[PDB]
Amino acid sequence: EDHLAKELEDLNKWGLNIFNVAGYSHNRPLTCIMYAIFQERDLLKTFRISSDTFITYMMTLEDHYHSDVAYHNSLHAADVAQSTHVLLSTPALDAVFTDLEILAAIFAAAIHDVDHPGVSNQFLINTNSELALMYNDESVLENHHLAVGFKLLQEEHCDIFMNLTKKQRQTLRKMVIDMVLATDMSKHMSLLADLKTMVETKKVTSSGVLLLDNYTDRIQVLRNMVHCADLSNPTKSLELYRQWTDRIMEEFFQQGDKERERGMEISPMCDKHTASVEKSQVGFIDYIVHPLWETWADLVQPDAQDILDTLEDNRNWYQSMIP
Ligand SMILES: CCCc1nc(C)c2c(=O)nc(-c3cc(S(=O)(=O)N4CCN(CC)CC4)ccc3OCC)[nH]n12
Ligand SMILES: [Mg+2]
Ligand SMILES: [Zn+2]
Repeated sequence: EDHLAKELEDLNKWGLNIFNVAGYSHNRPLTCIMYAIFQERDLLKTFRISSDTFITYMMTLEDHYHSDVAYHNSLHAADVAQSTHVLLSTPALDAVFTDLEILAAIFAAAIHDVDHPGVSNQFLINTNSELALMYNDESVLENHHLAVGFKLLQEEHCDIFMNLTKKQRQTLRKMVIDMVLATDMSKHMSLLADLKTMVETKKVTSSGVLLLDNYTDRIQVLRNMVHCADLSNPTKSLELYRQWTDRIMEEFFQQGDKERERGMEISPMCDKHTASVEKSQVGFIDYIVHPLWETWADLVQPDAQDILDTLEDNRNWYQSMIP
């Protein structure tokens, strides 16, 4: 409708309000936003992806995100997808990626939490759940999001990559597995370290653009691009960030309550009777989100400064909410 088109004017912008597109699209923010991104970037025409097939697939994907999970639902997938879309347009990475690398990064963004049960890897491992027995305790959820994501391409009327060559499906697949497995938080300190090495030897050509020799370097930036996108919540406007914070904290406290009914040890932050939301956001930003984004800002100097300033204002806001 009208309100939806006005809200979509900010598609290429960090300030887009995905909460508002969710309301104007009959709660189909992922289908909605992915259709917009794919059209704007001409991915449908480029890869001969039928509009019909694409909607069918995105709708089914969207239905695999549980709407009863407070944070990890299709709204979150849509926010990560749209943030990734904005990140691929950083001036510093202009014309560096192939359309296939762009296709892969946004496709990964969309599936990266599909069928999330609302609990963490450590909870699934500690409760001997079926998926942890299946995946041998390694990146249990991430491996599953990928399995579910790719399993839905196995029906002609849903195969969005049908018209790619065999070579492009093989490459796109490698890239997506690699990007989604990189959203596993237990790999954060390893990724951030390799990204700080990427920055130290970073090269920028005469045109103000980064030089990525070959595939190893390009996929490194892409793994990090989607990792930051997945942790982009405290870098948005204080109004969006407070809503995201209330969601994630609802999920975490829900997990602590499950942990409590079983007699398991409750992690100091999922413990609703004690945990200070405010203090845990400030520790989240200081020890994890700011180091990641400060490093991303260095790689893309100066395109991510506005994002760093917002981060430091949101942290400062949250810090002022504790006596
Ligand atoms: C206090 C909530 C902090 C918070 N706010 C936001 C917006 C987010 C967010 O997007 N993602 C993360 C987030 C943070 C961690 S963690 O490293 O901080 N950590 C969680 C707590 N446990 C058990 C005690 C140890 C590991 C793990 C997973 C997370 O979700 C990302 C998929 N946390 N987060
Ligand atoms: Mg995840
Ligand atoms: Zn996520």
